[PDB]
Amino acid sequence: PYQYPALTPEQKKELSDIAHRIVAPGKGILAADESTGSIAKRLQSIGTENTEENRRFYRQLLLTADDRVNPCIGGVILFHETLYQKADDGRPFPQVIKSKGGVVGIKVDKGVVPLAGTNGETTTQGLDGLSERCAQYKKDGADFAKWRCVLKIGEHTPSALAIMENANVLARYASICQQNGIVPIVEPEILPDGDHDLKRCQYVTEKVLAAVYKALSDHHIYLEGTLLKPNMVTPGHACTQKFSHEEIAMATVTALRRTVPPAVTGITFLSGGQSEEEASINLNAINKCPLLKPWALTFSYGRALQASALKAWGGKKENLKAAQEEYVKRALANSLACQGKYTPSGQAGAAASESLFVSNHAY
Amino acid sequence: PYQYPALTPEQKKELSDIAHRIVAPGKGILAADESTGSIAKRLQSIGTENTEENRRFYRQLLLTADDRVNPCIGGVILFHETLYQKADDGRPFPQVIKSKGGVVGIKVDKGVVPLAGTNGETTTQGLDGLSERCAQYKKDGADFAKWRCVLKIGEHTPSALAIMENANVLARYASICQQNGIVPIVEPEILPDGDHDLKRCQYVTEKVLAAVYKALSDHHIYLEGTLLKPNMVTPGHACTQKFSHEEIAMATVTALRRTVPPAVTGITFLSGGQSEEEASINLNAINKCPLLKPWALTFSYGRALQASALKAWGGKKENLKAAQEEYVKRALANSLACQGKYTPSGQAGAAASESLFVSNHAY
Amino acid sequence: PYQYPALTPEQKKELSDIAHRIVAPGKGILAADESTGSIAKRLQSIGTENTEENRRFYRQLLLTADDRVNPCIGGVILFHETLYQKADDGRPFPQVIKSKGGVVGIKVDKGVVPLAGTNGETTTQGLDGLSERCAQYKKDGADFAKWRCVLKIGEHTPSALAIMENANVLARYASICQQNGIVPIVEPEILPDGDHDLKRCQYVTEKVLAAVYKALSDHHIYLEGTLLKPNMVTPGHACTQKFSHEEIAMATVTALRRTVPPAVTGITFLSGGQSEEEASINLNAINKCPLLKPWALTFSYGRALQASALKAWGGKKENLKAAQEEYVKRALANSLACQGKYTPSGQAGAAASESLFVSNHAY
Amino acid sequence: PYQYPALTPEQKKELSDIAHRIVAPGKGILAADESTGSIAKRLQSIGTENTEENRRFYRQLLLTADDRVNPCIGGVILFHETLYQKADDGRPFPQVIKSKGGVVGIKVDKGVVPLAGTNGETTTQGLDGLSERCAQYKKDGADFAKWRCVLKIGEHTPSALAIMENANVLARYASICQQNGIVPIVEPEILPDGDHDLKRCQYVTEKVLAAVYKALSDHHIYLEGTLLKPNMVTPGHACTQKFSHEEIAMATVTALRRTVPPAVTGITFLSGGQSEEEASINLNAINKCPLLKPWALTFSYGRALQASALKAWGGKKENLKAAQEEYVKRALANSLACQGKYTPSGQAGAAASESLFVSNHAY
Repeated sequence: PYQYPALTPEQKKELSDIAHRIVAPGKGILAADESTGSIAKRLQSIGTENTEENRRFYRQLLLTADDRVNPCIGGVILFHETLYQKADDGRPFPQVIKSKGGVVGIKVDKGVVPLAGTNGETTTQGLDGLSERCAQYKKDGADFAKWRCVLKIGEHTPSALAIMENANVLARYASICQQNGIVPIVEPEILPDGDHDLKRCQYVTEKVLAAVYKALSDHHIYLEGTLLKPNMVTPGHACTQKFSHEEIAMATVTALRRTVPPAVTGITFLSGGQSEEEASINLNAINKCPLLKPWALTFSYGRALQASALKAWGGKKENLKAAQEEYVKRALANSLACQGKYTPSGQAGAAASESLFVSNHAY
Repeated sequence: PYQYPALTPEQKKELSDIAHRIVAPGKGILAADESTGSIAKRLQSIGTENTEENRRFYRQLLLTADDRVNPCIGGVILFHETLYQKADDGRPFPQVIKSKGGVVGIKVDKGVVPLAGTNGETTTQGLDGLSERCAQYKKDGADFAKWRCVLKIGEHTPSALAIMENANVLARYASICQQNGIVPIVEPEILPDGDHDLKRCQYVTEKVLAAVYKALSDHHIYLEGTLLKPNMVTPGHACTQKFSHEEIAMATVTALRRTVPPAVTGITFLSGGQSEEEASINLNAINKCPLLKPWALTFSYGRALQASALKAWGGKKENLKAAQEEYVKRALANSLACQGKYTPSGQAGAAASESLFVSNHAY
Repeated sequence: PYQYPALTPEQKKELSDIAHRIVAPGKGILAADESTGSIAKRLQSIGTENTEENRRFYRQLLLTADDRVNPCIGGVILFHETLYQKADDGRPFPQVIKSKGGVVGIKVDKGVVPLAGTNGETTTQGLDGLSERCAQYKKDGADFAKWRCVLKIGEHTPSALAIMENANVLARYASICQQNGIVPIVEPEILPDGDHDLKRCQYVTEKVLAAVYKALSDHHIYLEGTLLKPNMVTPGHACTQKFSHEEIAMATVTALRRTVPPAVTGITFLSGGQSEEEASINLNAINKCPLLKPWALTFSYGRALQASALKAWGGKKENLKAAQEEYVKRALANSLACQGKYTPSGQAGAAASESLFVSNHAY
Repeated sequence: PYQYPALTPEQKKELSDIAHRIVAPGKGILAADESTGSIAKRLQSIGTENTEENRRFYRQLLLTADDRVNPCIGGVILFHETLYQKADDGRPFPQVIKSKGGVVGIKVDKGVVPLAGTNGETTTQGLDGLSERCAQYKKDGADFAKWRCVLKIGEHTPSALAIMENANVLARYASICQQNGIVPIVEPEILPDGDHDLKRCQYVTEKVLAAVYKALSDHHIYLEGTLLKPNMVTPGHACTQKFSHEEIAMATVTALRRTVPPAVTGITFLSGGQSEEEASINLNAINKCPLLKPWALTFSYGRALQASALKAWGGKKENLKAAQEEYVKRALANSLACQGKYTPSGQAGAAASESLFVSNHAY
C-alpha cells in the first residue's frame, strides 16, 4: 500500500500529549455523560424530578468536589448539555474541570440501532456531521471524545457482521476525531448479560479486540492518540460458577496482552454494573497481575463512581457535602486501585456493595 | 453461519414487485434529485434565479410532460423539497408521478465526506436517523431510494480502504431501506475523471462491484429487491485514445457479467457527463451486445435527459411547451435505447451533442 | 487497484473454449476419479479384489461404452493412475476419451486435513508443486482439473475460518490451473450430513458461494474459464420434514442466482449420495425451474452414474455388456435431465433407487 | 464466535517454555538453514566444492565452536539434510546443539512461487504433508520451525493479494506446527530492494504486520508459543538519502509497537544483507531505543554471523580454529547487542564491513 499521511507531526504530538495526560499514573476518568433519558432513571430512584436544574446541580456536586479528587481524575466525559452549563459561581463546567487538573471529554455517538437479519444485534450511529461537531467541541473546551458500541454474548452472538460492522464504525469515528484534534476513546463494550462462564467472555473479547485493532489499522488511525474502553473479562450475570478476583484479573490481562498493541496509550475500563467496591477490587487485581502490562490500566467509571453519592444526595441540597464525600471516597479508592495499591480492609465509609447491573436490551 | 431472517416473505414480495415495475421493458428512470446547491448552477446557466418557485416550476415542466412519456419512465428520483411540492393544479408531485404510471423515489444520502490518510478519497454520509426518514418517505409516497458513493481512478486510487468503506456504507443504507419497504438503488459511481484508458476503467469497475456484492451479502440484503446504478465502462475524460461505442458496450457488459448476480432485478446506468445523444448511443450498443444479459439494462439519467429541455426553457414560462417536447424527445430515445431499438439517424430535433462533463472534486 | 494481467487473450480464448465444450447442451461429466482407497470400497461391495488390473478393467468398461454415450458426456475426470493406463486394444485412456468426443480431466487435490480449533472442519491440501503437475498433465492429455473442498452444516459449522480458508485455497488452485492451460472445476461441497431442513442448506450455500466468488475475484481468476461443482440445495440426510423435487429445484436455482455471476461458463452438480434416479429427477426439476438460468446446469456425477453398472458387472468379465448398458441408461437419462427433457415414467431398466449416501467423517 | 480449543493447557505450557528458552536474555539464533542450492553459492565464493562432506564439515565448524558461544545462542535453525548428519566424534548434530544449551529448529517451507496477475509477487509453498513432517522432526529433536514469506516494495507492491495471501499461509503453517509441539517462527520478510526511503519501509512494515497478526488470530494461533522474524525498518538498498542507526532503531521499534501484541514471546530479526557489523550496530540501537519494548528483541542471523567465518575457513581444514574464532567474535557481539550493551569501539578482529546484499528476484 501507499501513504498520504492522515496527520502531521504536530497533530500527532498534540494527540499523544492529551492521551498521556488523561491516564497519567494515579488517574482515571469520571464518566458523567448520561443523556437526559438515562439520568432521568437515576434521579427517579432518589425521588427527584428530572429537570435541567437538578441535572445541573447534580453534575456540579460531582465536578466541584474538594481537591482530594484532583490527582485522582485525569478526565471527565460530559453529555452535550452539561458542556454548556455553568456552576453557581458563574464558571462554565469545562473551566471548572480544567482548573482542577482535568481534561474535558464529550460523548459524540447518537446511540445504537438494530442490525437487520441478526439476533437483536446493534451497531451505533452518529457519524453524520461528526467532523463539524468535533471542531465546535474542540473550540468549546473538549479534548477527547467517547463513542460506545455494544456487543452481546449468546448462542449465535456476536455474529461476524456485528463484529465487523462495529469495528468499522469505531474506526470511522476515531479517524474523524483525530482530524479535529480530539482523542477518541474507542469503546467496544461486550455486555455481561447471559449465563456464559469466564472463558467464553475471554474468547469473545479476544476476537472482538482483534477485529477492532485491524479496523483501526485499515483506517490509518494513530494509536498513541487513542484510548481503549473495554469490559473486563468476567463471567455472565446469570453464570452460576464463581470466579475469584485474580481469575477475573488474569483473564482480563491475558485477553488484552493478546490483542492490544503496546502503542495504545492506555486502557480505561468500564464497570458494567459491578458495584462500587467490586469495580475497585477488580481494577486493583488487574494492576497486581504479574504479567507485563505495557499500557496504563485505569478506570472510566459511570455508576461505580456515583451510586453512594446519588443516594447520599437524595435530591436534598443540604446533603451536598455528604454526597461529595461519598464520591471522593470512591475516587480515592480507584486512584489507588489503578496503581495496585488499593486496600479493601473495611475502610472509608465503604461505597456500595449493591449491584448496579441493569439488563441491556429495552432497558 | 446462521439465519434470523431480515425480511418476511411478504416484505420480499413487496420489494421485488417495486423493483420489477421500475425497470419493466421500455422503461428507465428520470433522476430529478439535484439538491438546491446543484440545481442553482443549472439555473444560473440559463440566467434564471434559484428561488423555490423556479425550482418548482422547472420540476413541474419535467413531471407534467404529455403522455408520450408514460411508457418511457418507470421511476422518478426526487430531492426532499420536491417530494412535498405541488403542481399548479393543486396535486402533490408524487401524485402527478403515480398517475402517469411512475414510481416515486427519493435521494436519502447526505453527500460525501473526505477519508483521512487518502489521496482525496471520500465516503458518503447519511445513515443517522435513516430508518425514521425512510418510514416517513414511504408514508409520503416514495417506494425507492437513492444513495450515491463516489470513487476515483488515479495512480494509487481507488484505495482498498475507499473500496471497502464505500461498499460497507451502501450495504448499511440498503439494509435500512429494505426494512422500511423501500427499494434501494445502490450507486457505486466510478468517476470518468483522469486520463485512464478503457481497460483500466473496466478492471477497476470489476474490482469495486465485486466488493459491493460481497458487502451486500454480508449484510443480508435481498438482491431481487435492489437496483444497481453504476458507471458504464468508458475511457477517462482526458484519455487521448479513442474507443468505439461497441468497445464501450462490450467492456461494460463484460464487467457486469463478471460481478453482478442474476438475482439483481436491474441495472440503471448513470450518464456521467456524456451528452444526451452519446448517453443514448451507448445505452443502445450495451443492449445490442451479443452476450447474455440476464437483468434489465436501462437508464437512470439526470443531465442526459434535461439539457436540451433546460436550454429551451430558458426560464421563460412561454417556452414551456418547447421545453417539454425537448425532454419527451430524449425520453423516447432512451426508451428505445434500453431495448436496443434506438436509431440515431438524424431524427427528432436531435438533443444536445454538448458534453455535460463537470470535474468532480470541488465542482 | 492495478492490473498486471494474469493471462493473455489467447490463453483466455483457450480456457473459455474448453470450458464451453465440456458443458455443451445435452452434455455432462463422468466423475471417475476415485483414488485407490475409495474405489477399493466399491470393489469390495461386489466381492472383487482391489488390484490394478480390476481397477483398469472397470474404468475400461465405463470409458468404452458404445456410442449412445458420446453426445451425453462432455468430460471425464480421472485419477492420476488411470490417466496413464491403456485399454485392451492398446490405446491410452485419454485417447479413448477424446476419440468419443470427450475432454479429459484429472483430480489434482491431495485430500482434506483438519483445521485446528474447529469442530472437526477441514481444508484441503495439494498446492505444493501443483504448477509442475498441471504442466505435465496438460502435455499428457488433460484439459481440466478438479479439486474438492468439504464444508459441514452443524450448530457452529461452517465457521468463518472454514469458509474463508476453503474459498482461498480453491482460488489458489484455480489460479495455478489457468496459468497452465487447464480449466479448474471449483468444488466447494457442502455435505448433506445432519438434520437441517432445506432452508438452512440454502442459506449456508448462499454464504459459502458468496465467499468463493469474492476469493476468485481477489485472486484474478478468469471466470469464463472455470466451472462450478456445488451441492444441490437439499435438506439434510436425517431431516424428518419432506421436501418435493420442485422445492429442491427452486431452492437450488434461487441460491445459485444470488451468488454465481453470469460469466461462469457452467455448473456441474455433484450427487451427494442421492440414488441414480433421484439425482436425475432433481437435475431435471432444476432445469425446468421457471427462473432465468444464465449458465449451463448439468451433472458431474460419480456414484449416480456407476451404481447399477458396478452391481451388474459383479467383477465378472462376461457381464461386461450388461454393465455397460446400465451405465449407458444412466448417461442417457442425465443427458435428458440437463435439458429438462427427462421423463421418469418407469422406462429403461430404471437405475438404482438405492441411496448412495455414505457419512463423511472417518468414512 | 465459538471455541473448540486448538490446544490443551499442557500443549500451551510446552510451547511457551520452548519459545521463552530460545530468546532468554543474551541469546539469539543462528540461522544455518541454507538449502543445498544456496550454500553452494557461499562455498563457490571460497573456491570450495559443494559436496555433502564440505557442507557437513562447514556446519560442524559452526556448531562445535567453543563454549564462549553457549550463552549467546538459544537456538539453531537447520536444513533438513543437516538434521540427520553427525559430527566427526559420532554425535548427531541435534545432540551437539542441545549439549551446548541450544534448541534445535528446522526450516519447513518449500520456497516461493509466483502469484499470477501481480508484478512479480510470490507466496510460499510447503503445507502439503506438513503435519506428518512436523511430527517426525519433533521425534528427531527439533522444537521450533521456520517458514519464510517474501514481500517486495515497489510502485504497486506489495499488493492487497500478496499481503493477504502471505499472512494466511503463515497462519496455516503456524497452526500445523503448534499441533505437533513445534514453535513456529513466523517470517514475513519485506525485502530491502528498491530505492524507497525509511518512512515507506516503516509504513509497509506496519501494514504487513497488522495483516499477519489478524490472520494468526483468525486461525486461533497461540501467540505466546510463537516468535516473529521481521526485517528491521531500513531505507532501500538504492535509496540515496542516508539515515542514522538511531533513526533505523526508532522506526523499527515504532513499527513493532504499533502492530505486535505483547503476548508474542519474542522478535528475532533477520539481517537482510547488512554486513556483520552493521547488523550488530542496528540491533544494539534497537535495544537502546527509549520506548517500552515488551518482548525480547534479538537476532536470527544467517550471513551476518557467518561471513568472516566462511572467509577465514576458505575450505581449508587447517583454518578451522581461525574460522571458529571469527564466528565466536560475531556471536559475542550480537549477544551484547541484544542487551543494548554492544560497544562497536574497534574491538575484536572486527567482523566484515562488506555488504552481504544479494538482489532477491532470480538471485
